[PDB]
Amino acid sequence: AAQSIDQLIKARGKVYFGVATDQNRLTTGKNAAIIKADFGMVWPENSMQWDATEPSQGNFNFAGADYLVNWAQQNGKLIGGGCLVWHRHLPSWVSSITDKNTLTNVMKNHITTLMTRYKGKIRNWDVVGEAFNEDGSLRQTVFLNVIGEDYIPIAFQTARAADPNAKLYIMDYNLDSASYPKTQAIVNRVKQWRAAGVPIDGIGSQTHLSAGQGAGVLQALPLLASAGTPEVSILMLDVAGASPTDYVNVVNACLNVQSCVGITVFGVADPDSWRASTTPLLFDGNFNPKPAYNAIVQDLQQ
Ligand SMILES: O=[N+]([O-])c1ccc2nn[nH]c2c1
Repeated sequence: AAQSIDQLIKARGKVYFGVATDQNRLTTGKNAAIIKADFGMVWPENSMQWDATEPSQGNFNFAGADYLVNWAQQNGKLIGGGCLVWHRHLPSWVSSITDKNTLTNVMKNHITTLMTRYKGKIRNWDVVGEAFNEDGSLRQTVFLNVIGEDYIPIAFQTARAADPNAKLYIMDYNLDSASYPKTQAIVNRVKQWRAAGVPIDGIGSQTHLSAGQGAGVLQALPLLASAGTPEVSILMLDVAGASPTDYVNVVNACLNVQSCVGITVFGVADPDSWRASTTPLLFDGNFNPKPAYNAIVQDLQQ
């Protein structure tokens, strides 16, 4: 039987090798079996996003998120949650809010309700996602436009109050190159926020790579770590082509960075990827471990 990359990465001092999933993955294919055997943390693919959890103001949908949380607890898995404040999965009703006080309270209520429901059960909460433009300026989302840049500090202070046990993360993508301005920009702003006591515990890099981009993460992840958060993480990892070299490079970036607590892949098997044509995950369409998985196993040998 294949070795567990979660157990192997733990044996090297890390916290987890995780995977995104949800109810209908756990009831189909071989996902439940693979997650039970080989992964140590689960994230909700969709079921904790805003459009899934608060489809109208103050009215929440927790059946799907509850299923995942329960399954994780039944199978001794750590749980990540998110994203609490993210423009991409925002219902239209949030986008129409124009009053600063209203959106602030709406955003706080969304954060507090989700985090309170799972209080003490969630290791990591991704509180703010994709807040940056590619040039490193702040993305002009409804939260920035209506609340202003204080929405990020407010989001994290609210999260800390709701569940002090959780590690609070900001996440973004295209943080994979140390020379890309987005990567330095998130570092700059997180240093500034943490100097102001904002409880940003982690930076999570949503790592969607093209073939050959794994090597650059060996420099970009330490740069993210230079922001001084207690933790950084690789999130939503997938790699077009799934070359062993790309994946092992990302893993060794994690191993190289003392503050990097672990890695989360963006699904179990290729056909369930949002870019399945690029066969970018660690298991194929027959749920067989791919060369990249075996290479991670060998790279993590002690
Ligand atoms: O690391 N992930 O795969 C993952 C999936 C969904 C999320 N929502 N917020 N953060 C997330 C991370």
